[PDB]
Amino acid sequence: AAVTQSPRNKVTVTGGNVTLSCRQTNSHNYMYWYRQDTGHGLRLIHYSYGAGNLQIGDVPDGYKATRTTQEDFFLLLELASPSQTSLYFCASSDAPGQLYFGEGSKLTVLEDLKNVFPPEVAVFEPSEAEISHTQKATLVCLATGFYPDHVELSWWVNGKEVHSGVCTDPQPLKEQPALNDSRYALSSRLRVSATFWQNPRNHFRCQVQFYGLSENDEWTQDRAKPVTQIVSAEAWGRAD
Amino acid sequence: GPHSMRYYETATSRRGEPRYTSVGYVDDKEFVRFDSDAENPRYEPQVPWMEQEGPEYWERITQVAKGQEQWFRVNLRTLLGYYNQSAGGTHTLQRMYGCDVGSDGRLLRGYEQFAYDGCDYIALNEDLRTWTAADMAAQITRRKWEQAGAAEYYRAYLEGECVEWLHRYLKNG
Amino acid sequence: FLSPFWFDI
Amino acid sequence: AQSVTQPDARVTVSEGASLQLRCKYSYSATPYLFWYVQYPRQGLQMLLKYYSGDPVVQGVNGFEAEFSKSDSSFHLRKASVHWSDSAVYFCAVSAKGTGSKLSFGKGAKLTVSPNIQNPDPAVYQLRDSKSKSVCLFTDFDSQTNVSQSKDSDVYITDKCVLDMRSMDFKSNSAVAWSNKSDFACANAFNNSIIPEDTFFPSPES
Repeated sequence: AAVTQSPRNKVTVTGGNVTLSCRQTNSHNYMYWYRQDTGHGLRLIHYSYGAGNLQIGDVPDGYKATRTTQEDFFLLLELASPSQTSLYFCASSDAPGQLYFGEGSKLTVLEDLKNVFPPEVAVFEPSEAEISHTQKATLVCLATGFYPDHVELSWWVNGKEVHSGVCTDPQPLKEQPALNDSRYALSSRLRVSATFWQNPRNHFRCQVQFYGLSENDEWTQDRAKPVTQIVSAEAWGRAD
Repeated sequence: GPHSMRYYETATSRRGEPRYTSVGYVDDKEFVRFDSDAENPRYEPQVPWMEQEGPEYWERITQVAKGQEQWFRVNLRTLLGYYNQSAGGTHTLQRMYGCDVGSDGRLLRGYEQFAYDGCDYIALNEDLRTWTAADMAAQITRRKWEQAGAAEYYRAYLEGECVEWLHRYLKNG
Repeated sequence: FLSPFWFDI
Repeated sequence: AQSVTQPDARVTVSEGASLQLRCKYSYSATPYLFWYVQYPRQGLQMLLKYYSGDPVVQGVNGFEAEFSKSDSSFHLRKASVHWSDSAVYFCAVSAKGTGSKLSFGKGAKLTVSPNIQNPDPAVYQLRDSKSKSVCLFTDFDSQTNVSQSKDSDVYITDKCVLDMRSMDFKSNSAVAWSNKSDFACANAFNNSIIPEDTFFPSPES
């Protein structure tokens, strides 16, 4: 099962260097680098029989690979292009057709830095109507105005991430469809029992990880550097 | 009457990429050979009905070989590990597969087996579900292949295609 | 004909 | 040349229903076949393989596939699909000679609609904890579908299914917002086929 990609998330700008790593603790001889984009499914970039071998795949242009050792396979984008923004999967194998996948590395390569903004995050508090009518309180989180669509949203209740009772839009929402590098919005819900929301020693936090510019990208805009960051919104229980 | 088909591959590592070789037989007759040692590495059909074939047939065949070679190179190294052998030396992994069909056209026995450095290494039993492992290294391989489903992979071939081809071949004669 | 061999050793 | 084809990219069925995902393979002897699944935000997992023998292959999670030489078929089947089986399903053959590489289908995105036992359509309003206004359409049934705003300036999300596992409870939800000074909860989802049934809290509307 243990095939592990690093890094899970990555943003860079056209011309940059990107290096996706993949480690496998099986003693598999084959390793593979795939990309995945909607409308193209899984496409093979490069693979390898074993240590010190490389084979070209179906869409190798723009990528190099290195199989230094038995368990480490690297993908290298030496001059990154917007085309390459995508989701990458590593896989090991020890038999025809049987691949064991890693978890994904999501990479955005940005053409124009002027377009990057972090999300604004707001939490909205559960309708009283809902609480009385159904005995349940639904909180809604709203993250808005962020480009590029590279965020990860999570609910924190009392210092621990919670998963039960949470739905987060699978697809984001273009603020302006007509503009083509539009900023995005994205919504999420956490539902809990009325008794729970009503305890006012309950802390609710909506946390959005933004993946954006790096410490050493130059920034020439009269607004804050839309750098990689966390943006949150809080709320506390009420007994009403 | 009865009939047989055999195909042998050998890969020999070098002190200085491995010398790969192959040769096929039906009924104790050669029908093709390959050797990455003659100036051109190309398959040499030895039988009239094979010689008359499209060169995009022999292309795909060749493409497959380049893979198989790369497989041999990797696994040859897998063996030197198993046997604690010096990196500088010369070793030979060999592989044979094929089938015997009887008078009826029904498969009578299938083969899939490797020998390493002259000595038996591993071999698919007549049942086509189990492996016989010469030594401590071989059992490791067997375990991998047991769990990977190797025996099943090759049963499919041996019971089906290996017999179907021998038949067409004998008929093309 | 061909029955290539790819399973690890 | 060895391809495999999956007929439908999108597919939806209801919690409990029985599932058949179609996979046809370009002819080859002898065929080696696979089904992989991809759970949201994850990689691919091998579901099952067919090398030889029993043409009915048992995968894990009560999945199974049927190898039909007759059809050039490798259909994937499950008897009673739960909701957690919503995922993308990939068919794949391992060509011979092209064997180090696995050749995938396009994929099939499977959506298992949860069974809403006691539907209670309602459109409540939620207020910003710091300031701002959002409208929430919730608790509707699987059949009800929410559609986008013909207003542009108003934002509406798709349905999302959330599951409070501690209480064995699932529910749908759409969300809408705008800062048109004009704009109200009642008028929000009106560009949809809402149930006659659905509640509207009187003050909030």
